[PDB]
Amino acid sequence: GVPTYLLPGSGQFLTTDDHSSAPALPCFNPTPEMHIPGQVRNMLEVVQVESMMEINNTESAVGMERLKVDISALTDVDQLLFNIPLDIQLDGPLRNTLVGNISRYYTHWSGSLEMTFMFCGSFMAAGKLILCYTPPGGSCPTTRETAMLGTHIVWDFGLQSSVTLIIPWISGSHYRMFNNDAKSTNANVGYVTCFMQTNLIVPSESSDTCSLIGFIAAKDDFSLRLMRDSPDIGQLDHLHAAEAAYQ
Amino acid sequence: GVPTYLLPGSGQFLTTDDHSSAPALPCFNPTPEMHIPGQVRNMLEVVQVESMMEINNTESAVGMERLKVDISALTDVDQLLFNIPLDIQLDGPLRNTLVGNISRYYTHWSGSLEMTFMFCGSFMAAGKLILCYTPPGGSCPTTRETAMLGTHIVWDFGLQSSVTLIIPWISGSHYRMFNNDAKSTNANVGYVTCFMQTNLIVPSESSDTCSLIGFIAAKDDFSLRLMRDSPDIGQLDHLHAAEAAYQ
Amino acid sequence: IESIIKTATDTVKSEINAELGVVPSLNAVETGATSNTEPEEAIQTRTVINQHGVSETLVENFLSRAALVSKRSFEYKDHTSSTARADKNFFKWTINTRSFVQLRRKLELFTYLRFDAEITILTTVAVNGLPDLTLQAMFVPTGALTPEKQDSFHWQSGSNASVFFKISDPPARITIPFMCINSAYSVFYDGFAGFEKNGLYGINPADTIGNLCVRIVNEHQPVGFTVTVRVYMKPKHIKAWAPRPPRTLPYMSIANANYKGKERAPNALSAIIGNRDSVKTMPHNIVN
Amino acid sequence: IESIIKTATDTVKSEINAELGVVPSLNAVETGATSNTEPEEAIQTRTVINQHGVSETLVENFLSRAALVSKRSFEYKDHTSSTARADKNFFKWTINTRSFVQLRRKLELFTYLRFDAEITILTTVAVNGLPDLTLQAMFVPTGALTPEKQDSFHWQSGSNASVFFKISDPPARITIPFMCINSAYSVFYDGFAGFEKNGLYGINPADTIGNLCVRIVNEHQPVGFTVTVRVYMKPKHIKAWAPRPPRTLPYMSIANANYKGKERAPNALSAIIGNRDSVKTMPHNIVN
Amino acid sequence: QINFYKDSYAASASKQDFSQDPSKFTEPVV
Amino acid sequence: QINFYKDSYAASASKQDFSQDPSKFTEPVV
Amino acid sequence: QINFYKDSYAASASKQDFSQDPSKFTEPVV
Amino acid sequence: QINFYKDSYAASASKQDFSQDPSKFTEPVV
Repeated sequence: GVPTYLLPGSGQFLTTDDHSSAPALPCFNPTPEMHIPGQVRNMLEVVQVESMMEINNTESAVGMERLKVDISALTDVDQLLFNIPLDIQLDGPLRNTLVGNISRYYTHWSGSLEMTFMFCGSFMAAGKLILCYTPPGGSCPTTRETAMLGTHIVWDFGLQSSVTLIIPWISGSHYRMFNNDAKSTNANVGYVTCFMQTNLIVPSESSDTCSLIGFIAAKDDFSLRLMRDSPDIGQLDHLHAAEAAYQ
Repeated sequence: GVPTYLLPGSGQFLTTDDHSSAPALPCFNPTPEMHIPGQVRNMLEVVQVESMMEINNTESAVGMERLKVDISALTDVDQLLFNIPLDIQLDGPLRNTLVGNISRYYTHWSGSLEMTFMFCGSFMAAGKLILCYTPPGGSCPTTRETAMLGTHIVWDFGLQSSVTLIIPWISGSHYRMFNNDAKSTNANVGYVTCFMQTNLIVPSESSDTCSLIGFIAAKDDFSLRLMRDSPDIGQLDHLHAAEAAYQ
Repeated sequence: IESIIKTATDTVKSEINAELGVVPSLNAVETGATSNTEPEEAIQTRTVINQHGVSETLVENFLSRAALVSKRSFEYKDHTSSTARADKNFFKWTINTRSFVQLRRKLELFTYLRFDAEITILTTVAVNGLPDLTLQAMFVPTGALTPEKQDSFHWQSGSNASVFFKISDPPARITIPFMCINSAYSVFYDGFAGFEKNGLYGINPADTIGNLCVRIVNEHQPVGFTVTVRVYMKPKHIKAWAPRPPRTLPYMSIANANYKGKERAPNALSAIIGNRDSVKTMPHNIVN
Repeated sequence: IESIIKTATDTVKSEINAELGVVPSLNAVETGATSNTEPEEAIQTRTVINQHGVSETLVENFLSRAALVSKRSFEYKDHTSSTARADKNFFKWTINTRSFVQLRRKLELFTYLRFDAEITILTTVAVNGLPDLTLQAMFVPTGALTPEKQDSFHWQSGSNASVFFKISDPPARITIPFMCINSAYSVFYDGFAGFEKNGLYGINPADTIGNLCVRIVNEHQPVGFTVTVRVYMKPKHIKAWAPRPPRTLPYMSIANANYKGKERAPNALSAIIGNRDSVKTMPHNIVN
Repeated sequence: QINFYKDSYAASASKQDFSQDPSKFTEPVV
Repeated sequence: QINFYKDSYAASASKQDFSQDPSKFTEPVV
Repeated sequence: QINFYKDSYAASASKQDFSQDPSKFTEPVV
Repeated sequence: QINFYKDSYAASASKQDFSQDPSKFTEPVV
């Protein structure tokens, strides 16, 4: 017949191989395809949707207080309000986001991010903020004179209640890794900080402690590769009733 | 020669695989095909044939009394005569039918049914019946005012001795399952009930207890998939003389 | 009207029908014809483009699933002291669809079948380490000379189609052709095989494929093994004629259609379908 | 606008923009739309021809990785003295994506999935030499008759798609088709299966594939073996609808989406993301 | 599909005959 | 790629559908 | 059928020679 | 015949060179 020989790699079950396999139910007629709304054909559709950052990932912020940042009227000039760890691949405010949870199924990621901050004060509350994306290399900037040298956006509080801090893809490498080393040149992204441009100024009938909801999506520049399993989920024992699926 | 490698699934005997195998008797000449009458090329030919329901699946109906429903003259108004469990896949009056026994070789079924009721009274016996297919969700309707809101047919007893209660395919899903759960939204079909429209009225020389033979076939809408082995047959031990087939 | 039907038929929409003379729900069972009342003709329907394929109900796809037809655990040891009834390292088997009831009830749905048997012989072994035994499965025709020993000279297979296979190999699959002298296998044979009145009723030998004499080619080893040989038949290239009522009662024997039924319903003689309380009692009722 | 996107999009160069009326950084989250501020529109960019392929983020490539769905070590021995709870040389398994959390969280990213299961059954054996056991993995539908013994007559497989395979062979790989009665598998089923109020919440049986009854075809051998049968499911031909928040809290059960969370952050109930000192405290700070 | 044998019965199962005639069963009348 | 089976679901994974529409998610507004 | 060898005798059996002449046996006369 | 390798020496034996010249042995004279 046909003179063949087995290569190395014969009879091995690679999990990610793509080969046609034997149909269990022959001449099966699957259910006809109905137009179900909202088909995802590519996971970067899911990533480019905005999703809330937990910038307030502190203690004494229990549950939903972690999603908003309380900013107040300040008596000092040009004070730091918050800074955001930009490690998508590591634990931090970007982790439980749509750009974060999907990228923790991957290792190498590229493309520009997109931070959107929705002010949730009163309509009478007037204020201005600066949102400085500092490219990495140095420490997180604590004064505004240090931070506004980087990429920033200055935001007035009026009719439109949100800016977009585009985090540009500034990297030497084409992609960026996970390493468990947040301080690596291949993994570190930079630092987004926020400072009072002027101040949060409310009248006597508005609440003095207004809020900021911080979103992050990715852009059309964004890309992911080198798929891995997510570290966001674990499994110590069998789940409950999993033994009852066999009974 | 040809560089090959064994996939997962090599050397395994799937029962339902479709591969050309080695002929035991080479250059065999099979017997020439003769036109034998009544070829079935598709099992839905067998299903679309009418076949008697055992609506009288009670005790004290021994054998053939289960195939007919005894209806009588009634002194009360608008009384229930019979109701039919519509679970083809489960045990009930539809089980020992051509639509039932073939569909118990399958799991998922679609398409409209077809109940035909042949009156077998005298020619002098005059009567009227309503045959209400109630789509599922609620209880089996016990009064006629409850049941005639559903799909029904009103049937006069004259020259033609049979109606067709078309059970329309009313389902959310494309198909319907077997589950051993007759009360499931994926499995339950509804309830066919029968009520006296007027009454069964016989003269003094006809028998007061006339009969109804209930048929069910399927329509051209009907369909079956996900083939399984039938629960209608079992095998506890070896059959008799099966050891003598080896001797 | 013979027509090619790949999917289930569409449902046309219909409107309010109030017409004298045309009574499509009224039909005649006494003619023997199944009622041609369309769902459009009975109730008021919408337009439904039905895309449900009918391909899994094909009789080819119905019966071409390799089902079990034979199973013998037989001892593999010294048979110098064993009785002259057990398998002395070989078994003959008249190839018989009737031994196992799942394939039997499927093949007894029809009266006449024209199929090619795709015999797959799965041999499996247990100890009374496992050996890699070689097995011969010599196909003997119906009534021809079957061997008497393991090492008898009938196994030389001058013309009988032996298949030699190992336990460590994939299962031996051969294709027995359509081997009836008639144009179809008489699944039910209302009649007798012999011209005298001693013939067995229902057993047409033309329906019988033949013998499947299976021995273990190796000699006897010092420890005994229990070798179980499962035979799986896949009917293929199937033409089927005259369908029948599916058998409801349990089978009693492989030689005939005797019936006893269960003691109680379901599948009993006096009551095939399981009983309920009354004809107006709904067993699975949605009570909220 | 539906468009074919094979690589990530290029970045056009931009210049100094000082324009009234056009404020592309200012956007409205309250509309629900994600901000359309291009990087050209926010900062001053160069021309970048981005050649980064987006092909590994395809939902086909996302979910078609054969992940573990079942795992049972079960004893293979004489079961004449064992209790009537353990596996007497066979196990039934209702095929269930929910048992193992890596594939479960990936499939619970979406609401509706339309995939073909590429079931790979890896059987591995340990001694309590190794035998070359033959295994049957009979695919039973949801709720149908599952076998009661190892050598019961349900394993004859008249129509259920059994796959017979050995330990020494490569792992048995079959393709379960898209077997939902609906047009997609309801991964989350906000509703009840039954019409009565006793039905289990969230468990749609249409989402359930079926049973995977797996026995060892060999008889019991004089020494006992612990046979571990791992089942690997590869979703393929995948269409996916309505993505969801990925589950952050640990799973509690396979039947529902109950949550307890970790005791402390990360992945706790009161604190999903791990805590830090203040909102103005940078945890991984480059201090030189 | 493949059929490298010299016998036409040795091929794979012919699961393509979609011609059906139910009218010799549902309407067997003249 | 290869697909010597008689069933179209039995083929290899269709890793070629590069059509995406993020504007039903990023811009779901009217 | 297949015959990937370099020798024509190494091929499969030639079960195609349907030419027969019984008249050199049944009618061997002149 | 088959030769799915990238090296021409890795092929099967070339048993086709029927050119012979015995006259450089049987008649080696000028």
